[PDB]
Amino acid sequence: MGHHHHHHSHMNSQRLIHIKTLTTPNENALKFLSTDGEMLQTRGSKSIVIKNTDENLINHSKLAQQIFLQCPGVESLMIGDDFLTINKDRMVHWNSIKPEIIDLLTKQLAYGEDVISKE
Repeated sequence: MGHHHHHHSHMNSQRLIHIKTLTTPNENALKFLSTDGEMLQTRGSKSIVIKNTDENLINHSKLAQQIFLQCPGVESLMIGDDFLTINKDRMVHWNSIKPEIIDLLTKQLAYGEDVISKE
């Protein structure tokens, strides 16, 4: 008996985290996957769909609050392990949505290693 296992966070000299975004066969959904240093949600969790109507889920994720605030066209999110699937209305284009969300993802991964204080 003696739980002594521990893990420490990253104190780096790299103030930017490269964020990947892959195109899907879907028309209003786009996949943003973290590939550089940090990731959104720890592996072994579920893909949580955060809706603009389901405010309790938004309140859990400061990132979600920033996405719905700065990108008003976003209908819902899906928080995967490594990725985040942004769903928007077809009137609003990714020209405005993507660069803002790349920035917000880099900020979030600089504050905390997990996107959401786990449910």
